[PDB]
Amino acid sequence: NSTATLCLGHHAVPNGTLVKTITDDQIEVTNATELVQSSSTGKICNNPHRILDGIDCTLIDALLGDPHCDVFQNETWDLFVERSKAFSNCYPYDVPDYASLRSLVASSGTLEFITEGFTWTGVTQNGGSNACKRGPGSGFFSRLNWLTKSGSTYPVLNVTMPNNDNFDKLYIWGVHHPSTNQEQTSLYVQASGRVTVSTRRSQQTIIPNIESRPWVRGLSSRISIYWTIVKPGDVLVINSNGNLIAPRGYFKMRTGKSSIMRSDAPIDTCISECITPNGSIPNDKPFQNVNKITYGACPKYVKQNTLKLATGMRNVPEK
Amino acid sequence: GAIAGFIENGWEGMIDGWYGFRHQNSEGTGQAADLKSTQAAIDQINGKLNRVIEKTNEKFHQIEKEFSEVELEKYVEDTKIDLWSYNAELLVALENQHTIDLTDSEMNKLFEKTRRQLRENAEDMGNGCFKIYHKCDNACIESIRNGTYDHDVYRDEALNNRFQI
Amino acid sequence: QVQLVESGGGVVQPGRSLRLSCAASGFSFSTSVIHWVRQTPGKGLEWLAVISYDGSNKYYADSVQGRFTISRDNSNNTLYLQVNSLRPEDTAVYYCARGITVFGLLIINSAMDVWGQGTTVTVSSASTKGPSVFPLAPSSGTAALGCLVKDYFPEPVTVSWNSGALTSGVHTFPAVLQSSGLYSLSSVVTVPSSSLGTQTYICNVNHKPSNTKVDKKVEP
Amino acid sequence: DIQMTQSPSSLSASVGDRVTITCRASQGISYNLAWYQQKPGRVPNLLIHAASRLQSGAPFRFSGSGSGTDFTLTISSLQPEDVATYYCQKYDSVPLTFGQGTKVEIKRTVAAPSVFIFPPSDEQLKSGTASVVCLLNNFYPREAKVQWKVDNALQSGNSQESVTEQDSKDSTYSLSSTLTLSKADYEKHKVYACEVTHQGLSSPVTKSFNRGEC
Ligand SMILES: *[C@@H]1O[C@H](CO)[C@@H](O)[C@H](O)[C@H]1NC(C)=O
Ligand SMILES: *[C@@H]1O[C@H](CO)[C@@H](O)[C@H](O)[C@H]1NC(C)=O
Ligand SMILES: *[C@@H]1O[C@H](CO)[C@@H](O)[C@H](O)[C@H]1NC(C)=O
Ligand SMILES: *[C@@H]1O[C@H](CO)[C@@H](O)[C@H](O)[C@H]1NC(C)=O
Ligand SMILES: *[C@@H]1O[C@H](CO)[C@@H](O)[C@H](O)[C@H]1NC(C)=O
Ligand SMILES: *[C@@H]1O[C@H](CO)[C@@H](O)[C@H](O)[C@H]1NC(C)=O
Repeated sequence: NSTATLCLGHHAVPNGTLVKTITDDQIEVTNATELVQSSSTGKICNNPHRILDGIDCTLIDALLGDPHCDVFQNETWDLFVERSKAFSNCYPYDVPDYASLRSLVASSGTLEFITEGFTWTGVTQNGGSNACKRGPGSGFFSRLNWLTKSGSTYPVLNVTMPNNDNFDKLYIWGVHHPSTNQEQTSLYVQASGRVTVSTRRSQQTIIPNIESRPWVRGLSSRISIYWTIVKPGDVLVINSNGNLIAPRGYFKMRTGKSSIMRSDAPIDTCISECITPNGSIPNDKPFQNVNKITYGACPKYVKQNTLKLATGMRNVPEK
Repeated sequence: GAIAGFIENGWEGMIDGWYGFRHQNSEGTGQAADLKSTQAAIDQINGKLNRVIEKTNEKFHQIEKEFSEVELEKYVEDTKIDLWSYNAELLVALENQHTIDLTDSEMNKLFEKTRRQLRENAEDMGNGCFKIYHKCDNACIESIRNGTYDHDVYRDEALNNRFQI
Repeated sequence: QVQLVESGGGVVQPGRSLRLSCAASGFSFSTSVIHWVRQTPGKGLEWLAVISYDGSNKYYADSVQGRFTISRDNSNNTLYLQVNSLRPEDTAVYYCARGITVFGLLIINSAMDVWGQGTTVTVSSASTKGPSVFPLAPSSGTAALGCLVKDYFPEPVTVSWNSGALTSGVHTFPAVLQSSGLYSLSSVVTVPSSSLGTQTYICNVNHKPSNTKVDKKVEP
Repeated sequence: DIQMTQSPSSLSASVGDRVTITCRASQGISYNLAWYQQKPGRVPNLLIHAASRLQSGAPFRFSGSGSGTDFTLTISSLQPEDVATYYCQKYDSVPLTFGQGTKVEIKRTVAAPSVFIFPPSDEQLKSGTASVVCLLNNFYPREAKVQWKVDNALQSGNSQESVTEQDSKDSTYSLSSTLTLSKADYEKHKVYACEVTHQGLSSPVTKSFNRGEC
C-alpha cells in the first residue's frame, strides 16, 4: 500500500557439494568441480600408441633371446607391457643393475639386432645347455655365444670390433659362474678366469667367483649379464682368458618416447593418450588417483580421490 | 508469505543468477536476478580454474627439482607424493577460501549499492531488506534494480511517512 | 534424441508479420534459456534475441528492436519468434538454440549448445510456386547422372536419392537466382558406368513451401 | 557497444598444419567468449566456451587460449574434417555479438576435373525451355573457367554457374554450369559444346554432343 519492502538475497541449492577452505574443513557450496580422475575403464587402448603385449616374455628375456621369446626379434614398440605371468625358461641368470638395462632398452623402443663377425680364435663357439633347449636339441640365448676350450687350451682372447656407424651400439655379454672347480677347469682350463670389456671411454673388469647357488632348472650355476655402449669413433675391446659369454653383435639404440609398464590389464581397441597399469584413463582433469605410474599426456598423480574446487557461493538452505 | 533477505536465508527459487531482488508492493510480489553482480563473480571464477592449474603445475616441478637434487627408492618417492599431495590440497583450499570470500563480498557490495540509492528514503530492516517508505510500484522497483533511482523525487513523500510513526 | 525442431518459415510480402515456432523434445524444456540466430545467405551468423527460462525477461539485438517478439508456452514446449514489419534484411535462415548452464545457473547470457535445423524466411511479393524436375541421363570408368530442379520459389529445396539410402558420391549444387525471379539448382550423383538399368536411380525432390511431392527416375 | 573483429577472414592450410584464428574485442569481456564451428550444410556446433573450455564430443584438436580483448582459437594437426567456417561469439552482456566469420579450407594435392555434359530432356524441351548442364566433378583448386559454344558460336550472358563447397572426404570441389534457352534457340543448332580451361594436360578440354545423336 503506502510503503514497500525490497529484499536482497542470493541463490541456493537444496543439496550442495562439500569442499574445503582455509577456515572450514567441510563447507557446502552451490557448485564445485572435480579435479581428480579416479576411475579407469580397466583396458589399455591400443591407439594411438603402439602397444606390444609381452604375454609370457619379459623385455630382458626377449633381449637375450630366450627360446620361447624368439618371436620378439626385431620387434618395436611405444609401450612394452610386461605381464606377471611372464617367466624365464633359459639358463639361470642375474643382472647387476637390472633396472637400468631394462629402462635403457625400454627407452630405445626396439630390439633391432645386427650380427657382427667377431673372430674367436682358439675357442669353441656356440655352447649350449639342457636348461635352455631350443627345439628338440639343446640350446642357448640366441644373442649370446658361449665360448669354451678347444682341445686342452683356452687362450687369451683379444678381439676388437670398431663402431664406424653414426649411432650408439649396445652390446650384451656375460660371465659364467661355475658351481665347482672341476667344472671351471673342464670348460675354461684355467683355474681362475677373467673377462674385461673396454672402450675408449669405459672399462669393465670382472673376475668370476666360483660358488654354488640355489637350483634353478636343474642348475646350480648362473650367468651375470653386463652391457656396454660404444659411441661412434669408439671401439669395443674384449679380452678374456676364460668364462666369457661373448656377444653376437649389437642392438641399434634410439632415443624416443618409449617406455615399459608392468600391468595385467587386457588390451582393447580404443583411443587414449594416457595409460596406467589399471588401464587407460581420460586426461581431461588435471590430477588423477588411479596410479602413480603413467604413460602419455597424463594428469599428475595425487593421493586424494577427490579435490573439489569451489565454483559457487556458499549454499545455505532456505528456511 | 513475507520475503526475507540474505542474512540467514538463501533463495532456492532463484536460478537466473546468484544475487537478486525480491519485493512486496501494491502490485503484488516479485523477484528478479541481478546480472551485473552475478556476472562479476562469474568472471573471477572463470579465472580460477586456470590459476589453480598454472600454480599446481609450478609446485609439481619445484618438488621434483628438490628430490632430483637428492637423487628413487620407494620410501623416498612416497614421501615426495605425500608432500605434493599435501601442497595440492592446500592450493585448492586457499582458492576455495577466496571463492567464498569474493562471493560473499559481492553480496555486501550489492546491499550497500542499494542502501546508497535509497539514501534517507528507506531504512535497513536488519534481515537484508529495506523498508522503502513510499509507494514504490513495479516501475519504481526496476529503477532501483537498474541503478537510476532518484531519492529526491520521493524525499518529501518518504520523509513525511517516516515522521508519521 | 535431445532435439528441437522449428517451423513457420516461408514467403511473406514486405510489410506483414510472421511467427516462427521452436518445438523442444526430449529434455527439461521448462529449465532452459533459448536463443534465436539468423544468417544472411552465405554471410555470417547474427544473434537476434533471448528469452529467460520462464518468459519474464527478453532482450533483442540493436538492429532488431521494435519488430521482433520472443515468447514461450512452457506447458506447450514451444518458443516463438514473431517478426514484424519485415524488410530485405530478413531473408535468411533462422535457428533456435539452447543456452548452457553456467556454474549451475540458468544464466541468460551463455553459449548455445543445441541447435535446430532452421526455417528459412524470405520477404518478397513474388510468385510462390513448386519446382519443375527434369532428368539428366547420359551414355558414353565411372559415369554420372543427376536431376535438374528448375523454376521454383522461394528457397529452399531438399534432394535425396533412393529415399535417403544412397548418399555417397552426391553433389547438390547451391541454388542461383534466375533472371525470371525463380531459383535453379541441379543435383548429381556418381555411379559405376556398368550399372546401366541393372540399378535403379531415383532422385527424391521435396519442396515444403508449397507442400509438393516428387519422385523422378533417371534412366539410360 | 563492443565490436568483435574475427580474423583472418579466411585461409587455406595443409593437413597436419597448425592453424590459428584470433577474435578481438573493442572492450574487455573477460572469459565470456565462445567459439562455434559450422561445417558445410550442417548446423553450427559449439566448440569453445569460456574462452578455453572444450565442449563434450568435440575433437581435441581444438583449443582456445585467450582472455580480455584478445582470444585465439587454435587447430593443431589440422584434419580434412575441419573444413568449415568458424565464428567467435561475445556473451559478456547483450548483445551477444558474433564474429564476422572465418572460412578454413584445405590445401592438398592437385586434382583434375571430370567433365560431363547433359543435353535437355524431351520433357523439358516440351515446355519451351532448354537447359544444357556441364559438370566438373571433384577438382582442385576452386579457380576454374567454363566456355560455351553453340555450333562453334560462343553464347555469353545466358549462363549461370554454381559451386559446391569443399567436401570433407576428398577435399575437392564441384561446379555446375547451366545454359537456359528457349525452344527456338536449342532446336536451331546441332553441336552444343562445353569448353573447360583448367589443368587436364594443361590444355583446355572440350566435351561436345550433337543434338539428338549420341
Ligand atoms: C633383424 O634386422 C637385421 C638388420 O639387418 C637383419 O639382418 C636380421 O636378419 C633381422 N632378424 C630378424 C629375425 O628379422
Ligand atoms: C691386444 O690387442 C691390442 C690391440 O691394440 C694390442 O695392443 C695388445 O698388445 C694385444 N694384447 C696382447 C696380449 O697381445
Ligand atoms: C591398480 O592396479 C594395481 C596393479 O599394479 C593394483 O595393485 C591396484 O590395486 C589397482 N588399484 C586401482 C585403484 O585401480
Ligand atoms: C531503468 O528502469 C526504468 C523502468 O522503471 C526505465 O524507465 C529506465 O529507462 C531504465 N534505465 C536503464 C538505464 O535501463
Ligand atoms: C499449445 O499446443 C496445442 C497443440 O499444438 C495447441 O492447440 C494450442 O493452441 C497451443 N497453445 C499454447 C498457448 O500453448
Ligand atoms: C555445477 O554446475 C555445472 C555448470 O554447468 C553443472 O554442469 C554441474 O552439474 C553442477 N554440479 C553440481 C554438483 O551442482
